[PDB]
Amino acid sequence: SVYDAAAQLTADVKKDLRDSWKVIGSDKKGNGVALATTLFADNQETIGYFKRLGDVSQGMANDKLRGHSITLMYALQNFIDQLDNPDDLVCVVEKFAVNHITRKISAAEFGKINGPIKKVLASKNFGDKYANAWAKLVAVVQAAL
Amino acid sequence: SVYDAAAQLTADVKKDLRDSWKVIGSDKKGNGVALATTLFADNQETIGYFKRLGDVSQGMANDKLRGHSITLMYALQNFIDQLDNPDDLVCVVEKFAVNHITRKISAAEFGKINGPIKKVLASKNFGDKYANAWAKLVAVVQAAL
Ligand code: HEM
Ligand code: HEM
Repeated sequence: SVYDAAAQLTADVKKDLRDSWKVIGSDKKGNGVALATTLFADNQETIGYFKRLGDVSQGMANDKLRGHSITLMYALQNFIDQLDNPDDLVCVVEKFAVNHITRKISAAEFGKINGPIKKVLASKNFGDKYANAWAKLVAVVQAAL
Repeated sequence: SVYDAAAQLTADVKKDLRDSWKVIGSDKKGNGVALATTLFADNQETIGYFKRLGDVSQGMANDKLRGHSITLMYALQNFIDQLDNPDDLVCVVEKFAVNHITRKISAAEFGKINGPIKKVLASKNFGDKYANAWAKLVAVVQAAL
């Protein structure tokens, strides 16, 4: 199933993911925080999962939130690095899903991250072409939830 | 405390961490698996915490072990990347400590990774000077457990 979702990651999709990540991943703290705060802004209900982070309205200045946002970017870094080897991509995605499954985060709930990603990409001038490529990567993760 | 331990990362310690990581981090899968397998071999008592991974002796052939090993290296990548900013290093270490605290991994238990790190470093011609620098970084995590 995850192997099948990974099949949608064509040469063109992997190329756009890599090119866009070259920029997005160059500032993990700034964009990581951008992603997290955008998620909470567009889907306030997702905040229910982050009680531990405390006052998320503080954004960047919130040490726990900042700590989570930076760390989040390294999971994406991991995924991008494994793109050329489906066997490694799959084992890394399934490993990643373990804790999110335990948190009872469904594929549908996880899919809510697509909006914030599209926005973060757009702030760096990466159009729909790139947003669609990223949604396909997220779909691989969704297949594991 | 974690804030006092982070202050122990002096100029040269950070430099040695970077120079050695430049090589060790070049092959996250190979070195990540070597690190994990060495831990289980030298400290079989720690295998109990990794029941979900299955037969850990299969090494590279064990998909779950390979997934965990690769992912492990990205946490180290994170720490190295935050060396410039103590505030970020700390929030990233505290974030990392959460799940390990939940598994009841004590500071003394975590410290068992020092052996495997020393050996992997040694396999790449990096001596005690470097093993000691890494022990200091590990001490930062131990302070948060
Ligand atoms: C592309 C999107 C995402 C990435 C790359 C990502 C990455 C991560 C990483 C690396 C961690 C730390 C390791 C762990 O505990 O699993 C984490 C923690 C967590 N994630 Fe995800 N995640 C994503 C989306 C989501 C979404 C959509 C939710 C829920 C609506 C979610 C909820 C959580 C929670 C609650 C934690 C624990 C936070 C804490 O207490 O520090 N994640 N995630
Ligand atoms: C250099 C040291 C280490 C690093 C960088 C590291 C890294 C990680 C990462 C990134 C994860 C995935 C996220 C999470 O679930 O928290 C993890 C999982 C885990 N770690 Fe650590 N860890 C280290 C040492 C240890 C040690 C020494 C133990 C215990 C003796 C330990 C026990 C665990 C366990 C049981 C898991 C879950 C494995 C699974 O079910 O997939 N870790 N660690």
